Amino acid sequence: PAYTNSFTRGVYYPDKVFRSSVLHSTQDLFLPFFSNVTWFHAFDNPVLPFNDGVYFASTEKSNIIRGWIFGTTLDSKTQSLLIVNNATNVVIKVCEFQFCNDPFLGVEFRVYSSANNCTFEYVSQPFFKNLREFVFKNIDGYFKIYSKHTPINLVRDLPQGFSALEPLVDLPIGINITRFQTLLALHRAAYYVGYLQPRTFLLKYNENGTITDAVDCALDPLSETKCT
Amino acid sequence: YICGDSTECSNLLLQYGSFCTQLNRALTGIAVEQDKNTQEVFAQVKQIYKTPPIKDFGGFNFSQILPDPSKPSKRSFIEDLLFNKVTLDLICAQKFNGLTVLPPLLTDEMIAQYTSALLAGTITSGWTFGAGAALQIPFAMQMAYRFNGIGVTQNVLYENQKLIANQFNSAIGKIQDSLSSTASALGKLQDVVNQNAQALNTLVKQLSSNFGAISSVLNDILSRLDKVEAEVQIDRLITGRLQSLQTYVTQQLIRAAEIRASANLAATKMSECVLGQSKRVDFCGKGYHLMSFPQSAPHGVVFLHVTYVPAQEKNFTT
Amino acid sequence: SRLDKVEAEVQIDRLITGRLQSLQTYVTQQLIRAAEIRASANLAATKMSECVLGQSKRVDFCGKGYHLMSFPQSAPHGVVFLHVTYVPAQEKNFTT
Amino acid sequence: YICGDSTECSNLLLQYGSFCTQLNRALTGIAVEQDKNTQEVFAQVKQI
Amino acid sequence: LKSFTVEKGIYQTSNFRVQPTESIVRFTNLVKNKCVNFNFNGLTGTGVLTESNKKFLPFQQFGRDIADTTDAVRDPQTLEILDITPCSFGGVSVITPGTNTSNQVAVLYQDVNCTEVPVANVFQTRAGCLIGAEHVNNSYECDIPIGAGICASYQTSQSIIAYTMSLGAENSVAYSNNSIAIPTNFTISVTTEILPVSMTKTSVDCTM
Amino acid sequence: LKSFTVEKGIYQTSNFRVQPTESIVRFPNITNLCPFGEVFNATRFASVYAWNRKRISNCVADYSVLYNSASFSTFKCYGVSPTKLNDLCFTNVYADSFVIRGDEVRQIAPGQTGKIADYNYKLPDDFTGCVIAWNSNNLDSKVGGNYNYLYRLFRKSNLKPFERDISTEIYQAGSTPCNGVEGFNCYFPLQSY
Ligand SMILES: *[C@@H]1O[C@H](CO)[C@@H](O[C@@H]2O[C@H](CO)[C@@H](O)[C@H](O)[C@H]2NC(C)=O)[C@H](O)[C@H]1NC(C)=O
Ligand SMILES: *[C@@H]1O[C@H](CO)[C@@H](O[C@@H]2O[C@H](CO)[C@@H](O)[C@H](O)[C@H]2NC(C)=O)[C@H](O)[C@H]1NC(C)=O
Ligand SMILES: *[C@@H]1O[C@H](CO)[C@@H](O)[C@H](O)[C@H]1NC(C)=O
Ligand SMILES: *[C@@H]1O[C@H](CO)[C@@H](O)[C@H](O)[C@H]1NC(C)=O
Repeated sequence: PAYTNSFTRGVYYPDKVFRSSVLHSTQDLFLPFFSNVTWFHAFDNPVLPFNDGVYFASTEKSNIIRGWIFGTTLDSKTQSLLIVNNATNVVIKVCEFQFCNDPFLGVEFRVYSSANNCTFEYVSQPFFKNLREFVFKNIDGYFKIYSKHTPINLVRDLPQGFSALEPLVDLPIGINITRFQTLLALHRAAYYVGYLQPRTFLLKYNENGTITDAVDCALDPLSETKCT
Repeated sequence: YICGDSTECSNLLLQYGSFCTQLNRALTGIAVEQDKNTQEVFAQVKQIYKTPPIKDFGGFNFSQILPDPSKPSKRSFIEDLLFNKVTLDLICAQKFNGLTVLPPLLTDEMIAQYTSALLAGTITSGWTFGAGAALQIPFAMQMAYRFNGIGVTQNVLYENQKLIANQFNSAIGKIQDSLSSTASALGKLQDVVNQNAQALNTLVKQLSSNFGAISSVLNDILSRLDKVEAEVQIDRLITGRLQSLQTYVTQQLIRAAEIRASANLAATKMSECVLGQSKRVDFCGKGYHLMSFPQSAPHGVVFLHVTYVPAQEKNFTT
Repeated sequence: SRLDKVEAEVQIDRLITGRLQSLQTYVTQQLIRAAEIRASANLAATKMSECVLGQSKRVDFCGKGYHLMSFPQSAPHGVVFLHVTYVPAQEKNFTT
Repeated sequence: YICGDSTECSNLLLQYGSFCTQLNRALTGIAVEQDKNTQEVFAQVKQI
Repeated sequence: LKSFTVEKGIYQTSNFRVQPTESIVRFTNLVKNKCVNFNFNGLTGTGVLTESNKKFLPFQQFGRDIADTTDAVRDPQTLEILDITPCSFGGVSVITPGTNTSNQVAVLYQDVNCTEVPVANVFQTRAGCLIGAEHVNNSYECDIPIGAGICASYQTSQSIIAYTMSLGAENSVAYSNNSIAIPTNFTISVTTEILPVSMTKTSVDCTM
Repeated sequence: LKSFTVEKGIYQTSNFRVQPTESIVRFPNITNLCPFGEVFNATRFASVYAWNRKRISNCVADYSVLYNSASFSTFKCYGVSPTKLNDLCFTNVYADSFVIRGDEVRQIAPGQTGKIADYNYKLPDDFTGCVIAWNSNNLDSKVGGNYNYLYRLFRKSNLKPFERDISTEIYQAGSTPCNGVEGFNCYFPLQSY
């Protein structure tokens, strides 16, 4: 593991309300700029806290990340959420899965020992050398998945840049989730985790309806002046 | 603005008396004063004097300040620089919320005509035309007597005449490009506009507040609630919006007071300096005052002061 | 006459708030009007001292034309000046 | 001056929102102006 | 004015309304380019609904303005974007000379186009629309100011006339390089000027 | 001025009182008495859809006289304090009486919604007056089922406040038209408690 510094990345569109050339100030769950966070290699995909939200970035060669697991215990005792791929489509299920301590995917579907209390089961449209970034945020209700990918997919720390993910996916599960587990492919990669915190941010909008600049309010009192 | 159409909100607002009338009255008073200010500042001549035929003033070039005879618009050269320097979307949002902007009484072309008459009269007749009927007199004589007004014997002027001319046409040049280099000078005009915006862009977004209610839009309250909770939840919106309107009106009253005081100073300066010769020190800038020339500007006035400064001192025993 | 004590309080609160707000409004406009009158009276004092006690070369501050003398008169809440001034007329042309 | 700790009071304040700006603005509009007055009365001579 | 007699001047009455006279319900068929009442997924609004030129994202439904308002809306059945404009425009003022003098009046509508009638002689001007008056092309001094260089009065058979402001009488100066003008006679002129000094003191006992 | 030391001058103080010194009561010369005693003890109270109305005038309306043997579990007042009842005069006195189910009692008020308030008996929001409600199972109920009391269950539109409607037309619940006779999805609006 190592330390990742957020070079003005982790931006996303805040709400579904159209704007154009508006310079507007908001407050929401963001990733503070230049923040030092943990970065993992792959070999470990452990269970990590999910108190607020995750900006999850994956660098790999191709489809190494099998998917994601969410829950509070990751066992049949409590309800768990599984996001996986069948090589053509993404499948999202909320069930009291009996998740083993090593839910590996050998490429044996040993993610879950048993399937009961299938409260949700859904299939969607079809989806180093690949840097895919996702934003997962959860309320006791609907769940938001934002997606992006970059062609600057190198192996070392991410280069300085600026783009905004979109609220591509919103799906209700209603269940309580506090922990997450990465699902890799046991082939016979690396990933960035970014915690989301309550922060105020200023957003700059161009001639057309998009976001192309932002200012972190709490970085330094100079930023406070820019806010005022 | 308080009710946003719909009848129930106006029905409630009727019970709050007639606060809704006197704020209209105060804004009316402000606008009438705004008209009276300019009309009193610029209309101190009762005769529209034409630009004089031919141009020969002993070597004084006036082509910059006098209006262009060829341009259908009567803005002079320096006036063009100024009218291009100062500028003037939520503009449509102001009309969308009943914030009506009213046109000023005089047309800025009429201001051009007034100031053009002032310039022509002053350079053709000295200070006499302020007294009554205008009486013509040659320009060199006027300059001589204006020197004699501050104690320099008039003969001086003639024996240096050509030299003096060379300075004036130079000095105005130094002013000209000056305005086109930095506009920080026009800031005292610009602020007068800028503050206005900061008021309205507040007053409009002041609608986003709640004052404790459950939704900041009246129609949402009406759609979500019955006929007995509507009053108890809308009274707080009514109170808050009435509060905001009162705050805006009071700010306008104070700023109008300050602008009125400055307008009185402008009128006094125009009457004492352009239209005559004044012994009051530093009332026309540094040095002993000789003469003045006025120019229009967006909701404001520009004065050019022409003064006399000695230099190259020598010692003597007295 | 109609309601009990706690109801009386929860009713009279609104009336006292509203009436006090009205009185606040009235006092504010009185203050502003007083300031404007004060400026006008200050100008009157300067003018009376300059144009009655003495003679001034300032132009158009005392009426059109060259100024000779002045007379004061009183009036309800105000003062009125008669300016006696001098105006030339019947101009003629000459060569200089 | 309004809340003084008790973050609940500040959250309640934010529904009124804008007001706290103009207060802090208005005084500053006065506060700077004062110094200017002093200068106009004493800084007319440009030498020592 | 809360009075039965009115002095010479101009007074404000109210802002103009322009009724919608139509209600549209969107889950009513789609209607465009008419000042109507409309509803979108429970949201109520009123105005003219015209085309749009924005680029709403697939999850976007409402594009909001600063004053709690939305200017661009997506239809709930055909999912195309449209722009909205309310049109309740125009303050109304009444120009009248003294009531003791006559009873005809003139009506001024502010910033509204004459082409947009909403009303039941007609003159389009920089201030808006002016009705009741007859326009002339001469010049006199001001009697009642309308705006933007237009001022009106009552004149003779008798009606109300609007005209351009008169700056003043024309004149010209016989300037040259050797001519002078000298007075020969003089007059003593006596003029009046008036200044207020005070107002009426008042006292209020708040408690009672 | 809130100090022990005050400089020389003049000051404004509180207002002059002028005491009242006397209390006087003027009153009409009415000496009658209200029929409330028989009104409340009345043997028959009508059904909710046929609520009974009475106008009272020219009498004295003491309310303590009820409490000799009064039994009112449910009491409510709007726009007036019961305490001041004996200290006021009332131009119009209208008394309405009926019998309902206890569970529907909460429906009778200004602004409440429900079957009775929307179909039988409606009250204005600016109403002032009183509501007196007591259980009467000991007298208004009998073995074998007491059905003398009826109510309106179906109606085309909600009634106005203070509206008495006793229409008995067969309500058309379904889309099939009413042919002036009982039919499918066409029901008599009256039902028996
Ligand atoms: C009088 O005023 C004008 C304004 O400058 C001058 O004449 C022209 O000035 C511009 C720029 O200063 C030059 O480009 C032109 O070549 C000038 N033309 C002429 C004929 O001079 C000049 O100061 C004065 N012109 C005259 C005839 O005196
Ligand atoms: C200067 O102005 C006066 C103003 O009228 C004129 O004087 C008149 O002259 C004749 C005889 O000279 C008198 O009969 C008139 O009574 C004078 N008029 C007045 C009002 O007094 C005349 O224009 C000039 N003064 C003189 C003496 O000629
Ligand atoms: C006049 O004499 C003083 C005394 O030495 C000297 O300082 C000064 O320079 C002289 N004046 C000028 C203008 O030089
Ligand atoms: C009402 O009914 C009971 C029983 O008949 C009776 O005792 C009582 O006196 C009656 N109420 C009054 C005020 O008479």
